[PDB]
Amino acid sequence: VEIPSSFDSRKKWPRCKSIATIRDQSRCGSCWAFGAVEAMSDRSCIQSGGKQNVELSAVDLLSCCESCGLGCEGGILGPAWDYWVKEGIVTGSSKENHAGCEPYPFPKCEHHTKGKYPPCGSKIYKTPRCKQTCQKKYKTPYTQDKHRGKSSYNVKNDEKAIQKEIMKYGPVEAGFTVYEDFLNYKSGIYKHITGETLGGHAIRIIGWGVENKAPYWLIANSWNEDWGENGYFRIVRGRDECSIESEVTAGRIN
Ligand SMILES: *[C@H](CS(=O)(=O)c1ccccc1)[C@H](CCc1ccccc1)NC(=O)[C@H](Cc1ccccc1)NC(=O)N1CCN(C)CC1
Repeated sequence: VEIPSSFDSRKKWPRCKSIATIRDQSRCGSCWAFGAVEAMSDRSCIQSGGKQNVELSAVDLLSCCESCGLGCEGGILGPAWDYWVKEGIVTGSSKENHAGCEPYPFPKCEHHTKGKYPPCGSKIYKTPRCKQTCQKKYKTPYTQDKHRGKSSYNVKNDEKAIQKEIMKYGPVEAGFTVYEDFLNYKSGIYKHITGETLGGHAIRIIGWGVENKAPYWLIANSWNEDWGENGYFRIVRGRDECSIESEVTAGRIN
């Protein structure tokens, strides 16, 4: 009937391989776009009963959405999802996977931690141009590869509402405020104690649990599988921690 004390989208739809996928946005501020295309890829898979097994292109949205902000310099969550509805997004994997219509052009790197990939550093790339043509060897026309949703919406700033929204329809995108101490997160349930504000980050909430009495959101970051708890992090649920319950945005394919 109700909300379980714990839930994990990977556990309900494990056929949907995108749910368990951790991406890397590279030396680019495209978080806004990733949490969008990630939740959408999850939700297309979930909502069509499995028939929509696709990986949507972060670069299609990052570069072609004209009302979504500043590209590699930062974006708006609501319009991103609106772009998905009116205009749609083509397929595109990552750089080192080379798949789909418009795959990501930037290589994987380490975000505030030592790993396998070369360190990201602090340079930011210019927002790619809007292509409108697929990569040479993917033959489906750009305009035909567009996958659209039927609706976009903000979810209410409401713990229980966010929970039902995830369970019934899939992961949601959400923004939160980054304070300096987040850049030192390694594991555990994150809460802002110390540090100045640096900006906002958009991520994908996949579930929630409770670790000995302590409630949390399970969140997929997009700084590759090396950062945090194998890509994922956890943050205090229930108290609008860093406004994590304020900027929740999603939509549906039908
Ligand atoms: C992503 C956050 S990030 O992954 O932590 C990141 C990546 C790279 C560098 C720094 C941080 C982007 C970062 C934006 C940015 C780029 C370059 C220098 C500094 C910052 N953040 C966003 O895209 C956020 C998304 C967001 C919106 C609302 C609430 C919470 C998160 N949006 C954003 O920064 N802007 C500013 C530009 N604009 C027109 C509105 C959206």
